[PDB]
Amino acid sequence: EVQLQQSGAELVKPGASVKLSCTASGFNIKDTFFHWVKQRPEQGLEWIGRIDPADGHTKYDPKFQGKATITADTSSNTAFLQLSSLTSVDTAVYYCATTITPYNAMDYWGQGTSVTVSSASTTAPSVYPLAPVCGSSVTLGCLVKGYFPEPVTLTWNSGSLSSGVHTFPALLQSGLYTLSSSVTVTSNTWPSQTITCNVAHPASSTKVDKKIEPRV
Amino acid sequence: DIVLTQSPASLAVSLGQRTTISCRASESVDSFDNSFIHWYQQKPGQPPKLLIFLASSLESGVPARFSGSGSRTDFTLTIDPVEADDAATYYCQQSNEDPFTFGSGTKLEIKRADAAPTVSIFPPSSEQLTSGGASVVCFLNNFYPKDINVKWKIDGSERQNGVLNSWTDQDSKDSTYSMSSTLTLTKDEYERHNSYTCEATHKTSTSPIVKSFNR
Repeated sequence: EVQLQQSGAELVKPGASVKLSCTASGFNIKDTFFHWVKQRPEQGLEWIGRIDPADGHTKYDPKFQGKATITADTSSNTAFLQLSSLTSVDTAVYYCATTITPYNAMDYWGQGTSVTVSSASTTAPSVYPLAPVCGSSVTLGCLVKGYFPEPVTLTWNSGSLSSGVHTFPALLQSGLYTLSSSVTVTSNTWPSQTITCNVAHPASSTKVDKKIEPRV
Repeated sequence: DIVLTQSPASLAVSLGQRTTISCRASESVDSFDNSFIHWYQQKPGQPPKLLIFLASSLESGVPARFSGSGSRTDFTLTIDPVEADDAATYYCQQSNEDPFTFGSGTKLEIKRADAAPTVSIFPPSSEQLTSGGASVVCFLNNFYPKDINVKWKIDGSERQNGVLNSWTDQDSKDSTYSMSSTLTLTKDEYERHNSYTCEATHKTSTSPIVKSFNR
């Protein structure tokens, strides 16, 4: 097994450019072909192009000629995608991937980088703990209200509480994104054990923790 | 460009059944030796996962419930037996010709027995009220099928303005759905009313499930 680690989410003004990275561990990037793949929200997959890091050779879908520039750096074992003169249609998740060690399948994929093209500024979320109204199981919540752009990452107790969790996809409301999450535990678990919602929002460089506390 | 047409666009299959998905190419994707067709599974928020390469080879680490077949223009992905973890979108992709292209995907849903939602209501947090806001949240959790109706009543009047409804993707373990309904008011508007009700109407009963609180 190997790992492809992509750079973090980015908010880009229309007309500006951005450069994404894809750092490989466990193998030499010269021994494969790298690909970049675009996925617009709720849409399918679009192959942008590929590079052979052993010699830099590239091949693009003509649709992306001029828009996309793929490079690689063997010194840092990293592949790159530069997107130029961005417009709203460039808002997407971008993936890097490698070919089975260019005509075979893509067997390893990065985690994706969210790129949002917008004139709107970053807005950090307001994170609210949701305790039950003032049985054998109890359901707690976390409301992540009014942020821009996507994504956020939400965990419970820093990820150690993962069973019984429902994290609801973010949606636009009132010009910003709102997301929520519930966790259900046994009534002997809470409030006896502390349960905390942890929310990170890369664009605003914020990281907040909200402990769920019984109402009074 | 090679156009890959997948069928069906969506399907529901029960646990333990076999199913097949079709991928048809606009021109041949073959050499003398291989068909350059690959299949991927994708769940929302995750990258695609390779299942089958070169039409019929099972990717290392993938369960031997996935198999692929076909040549020339007509390709098939088989899942046998289907498990709950298979709820996902499936894509085919060709690499015989540049540009590489993908099909538009097949969304696989798991069919299971109907389940009523577990409903929980949450008044605005004290912190949100300090900020001058007020959202009322209702979770409708672990129900089936996905179709469900949520209504908000404030002091006996139904309200849809300001309601935000978000469904989870189908659960990879129990194949249920969950949904979050948030009624967002201003705080000055919230504390002028006292009765707040989330009502869940689902095919598992003609009478709605009602959760309420008094401010």
